[PDB]
Amino acid sequence: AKQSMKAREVKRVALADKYFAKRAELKAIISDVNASDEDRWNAVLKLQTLPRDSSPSRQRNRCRQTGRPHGFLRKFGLSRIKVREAAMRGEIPGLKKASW
Amino acid sequence: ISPHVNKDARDQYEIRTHLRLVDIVEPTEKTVDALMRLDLAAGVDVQISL
Amino acid sequence: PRRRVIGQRKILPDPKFGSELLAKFVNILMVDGKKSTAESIVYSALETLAQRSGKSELEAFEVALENVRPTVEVKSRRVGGSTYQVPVEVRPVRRNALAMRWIVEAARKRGDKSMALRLANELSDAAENKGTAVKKREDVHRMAEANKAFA
Amino acid sequence: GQKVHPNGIRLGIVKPWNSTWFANTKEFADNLDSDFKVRQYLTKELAKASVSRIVIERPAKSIRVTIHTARPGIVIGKKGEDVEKLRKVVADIAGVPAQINIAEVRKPELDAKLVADSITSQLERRVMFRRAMKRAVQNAMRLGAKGIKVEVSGRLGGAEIARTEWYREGRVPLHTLRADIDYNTSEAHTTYGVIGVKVWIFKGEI
RNA sequence: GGCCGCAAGGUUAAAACUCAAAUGAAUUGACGGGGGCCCGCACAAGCGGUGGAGCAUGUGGUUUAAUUCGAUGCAACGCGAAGAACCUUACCUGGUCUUGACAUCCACGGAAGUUUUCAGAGAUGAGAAUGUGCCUUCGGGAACCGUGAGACAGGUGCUGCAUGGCUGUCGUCAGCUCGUGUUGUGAAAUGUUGGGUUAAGUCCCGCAACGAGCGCAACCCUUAUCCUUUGUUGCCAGCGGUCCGGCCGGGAACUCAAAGGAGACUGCCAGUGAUAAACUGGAGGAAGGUGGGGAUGACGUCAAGUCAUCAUGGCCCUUACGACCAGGGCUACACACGUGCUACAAUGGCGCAUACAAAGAGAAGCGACCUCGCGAGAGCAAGCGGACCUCAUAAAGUGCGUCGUAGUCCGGAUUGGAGUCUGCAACUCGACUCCAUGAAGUCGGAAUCGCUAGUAAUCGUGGAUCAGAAUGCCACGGUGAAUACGU
Repeated sequence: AKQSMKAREVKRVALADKYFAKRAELKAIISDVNASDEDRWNAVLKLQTLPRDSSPSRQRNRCRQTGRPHGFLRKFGLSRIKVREAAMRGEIPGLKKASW
Repeated sequence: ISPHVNKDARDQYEIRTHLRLVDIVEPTEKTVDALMRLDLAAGVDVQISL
Repeated sequence: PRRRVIGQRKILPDPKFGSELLAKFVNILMVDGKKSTAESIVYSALETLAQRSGKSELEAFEVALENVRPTVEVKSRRVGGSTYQVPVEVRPVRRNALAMRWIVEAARKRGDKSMALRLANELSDAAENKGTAVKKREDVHRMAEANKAFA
Repeated sequence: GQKVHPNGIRLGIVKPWNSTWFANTKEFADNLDSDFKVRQYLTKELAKASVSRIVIERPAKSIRVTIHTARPGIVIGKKGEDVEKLRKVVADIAGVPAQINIAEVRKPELDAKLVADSITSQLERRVMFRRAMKRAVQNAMRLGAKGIKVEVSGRLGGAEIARTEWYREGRVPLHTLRADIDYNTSEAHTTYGVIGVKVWIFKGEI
């Protein structure tokens, strides 16, 4: 990928770590029943002033060696191509070709 | 296994995990000391419960 | 095939009576791996057919088949650029197979209310020498007779 | 057609792994990334010490790294002054206690990685590729192997049409799973583009 | 032009101009509507589909500000995509920056928590509080935030006809070659052909050949039958307690779990055959002649695919083809094609109520019991990093009623109203629930595809990507056929 995309990813992760607790509090306010019914309106209006990049759902998994946004596996942190390269070189403990 | 189109031509891999369980019925102080003062290989994961 | 010999598969006999012919019939009637339904239909049909003629189910079935078993048929040959019908003899296993197949195909095209009723009607008509099964036998025999010159 | 990787198809039958540790799903990825960075650093730093293999182990909360080399003197240095620096940097990268061991390769002429590295180095200084390949094969068969194969591909000699050539001597049975075959590769960057090298070496059945 | 002939014509016989070749005999291939032998769901014998309808999805074309780029006979078209509402994003319109959003250098001062106005936001301005560590021999500045100048950074921009690495296909076909010797002036040949046999350049016997290599078989995984070890979380024939339930005390026998071993070799019997290699039968045995299923892809062909995973030669732009930001588009619609799902009904639809599996996943996770709602769901809360808890109730099936051949009590497109959940945010453009509406279609022209046994056909179950979004892809079991005379 380009150099700017990984920069975007790092920025997103940082902000999402920074603003975690505030969002949890506001969402507890909005979700909980028997609330004042005006604190609800104020909280809904306030949750949209925090920066957009602070929501965990704006993040996209990428391979840690190249940056590819498609074909990602979670157990290994890499894409299919690099998984196969490492596997044949012998660098993934326990992995081997399977038949049955 | 191809960097572009071809949609057949796949590879299938496997990982296996082996598990064992051992019971000690009447531990003594010397036994617990001996156990806790042991070291084993670097590919074996050991968990001890009282 | 080209260089193969194929053996014969064993077939379990029916549970009510003990005939492999009826088992082959049930097999030829079944669809989509539902053997119990086919067994129900066949047994109901034989029950409703035994009364009409006052004889055992096996005897009625045999009588029905003996009027649809064929003897000669026609194959197609083309070596000189033209298609010729050549008459050949049929062997007993193929006789039985063709008879059952034609019976079932004729039954499926009728217009009664249930499959058991249609099958019983077809079997009775065949015993009486009427219906599409006997018509098919006659047509095949006519076609075989019309081409005796090519034997 | 296409061929299967010899090392990969043989793992678990006659060949050992290069990393031996257990982990769970929340540490697997991070362990792999750390290993990749350690290997990258060491390979860059010891570029002239004839390194062929790095074996990594992770016990307890520590990392221990074994380097296989054919020139231990250059790596160790004057009473360890270089091994110490390596250990410090590796511990900084791994984030835990670190330990380093050195093992010696007796015969460099029967190791696949070093042969390929030598051929690539020669090609970069404008040597004849036929000369390089024939020398490699002759040395291997002289020092006691049971078979060798060498292959070279690219814009050989400055040509405009690419090409591929290979040489062989002895036995190299690739469909036999109990045969002990060593395989590895290397790349050369010339003034006309990339050239690739592959080396197969046979040693006997097990 | 002369000579001859009734004629048709015969005989003697040039030049201008134009090209760099035209030709004989043999050699290795490829091809034949030439011959001979042999194989494969190739035909034949059979069972179920596609081509017609409605919907899902990819492609061509047309349209638009933009509808981002790539794949194109078999061997592109549910293909890169294992999951486009913003992000992803590479495309369009408008607002902005210039040593730069991402690294190395120099020198001028200082670092993170909360909170106020103006912007769609990027981004400008006011404030309040704090003084970190650490040879301070004062030079530490490591750690990390500012501005300033120039070496530089940056490019999903072009060429896969400059390349490395990786992949498709002929083809899981049985072939493809070398050293020494001998033959021919030579290109080359022999070996590798011949008589038998096999799934097989598999094996034997002959022969100017004698030997070796890459392929074929075998060593690797799984499945089916046994005995020896260890028995919790898994198992209950005998024994003995009863609130009936492996519950409780117990037992190590059986299912089962996972480490070591045994077994199948044409090994034994009869016949045929060159006193061979083999072939057709039989005994025992869980299994018989490659027992069934995988992985494993020879020298090479198609300037086959990929500079948009990654790396790289050469070219091109640097206040712009490099940065950042909110809205839109990749989801358009006269039409043409490929791949699928649901049906066109009594071997069936609807209502009651009752047997029998396998393999998997789970801490920003899987969510029992209880209560509330017609329902999707909501509240309060045990257990579980797991042979223990949770996802989790298999369906087709069997038993009893109703419907009686109707565009129907078959089918479930489209559209109106009211809701639930994830997420800052569901207009363009999400999945699901309730009430209502109830379209096409009665088995599909010329063509054309899959399958040889636990196979086709039919019924249910799980996982990867993933906040949410499968009728696709990859895996698991239940019921269970028809036909092979022959080339």
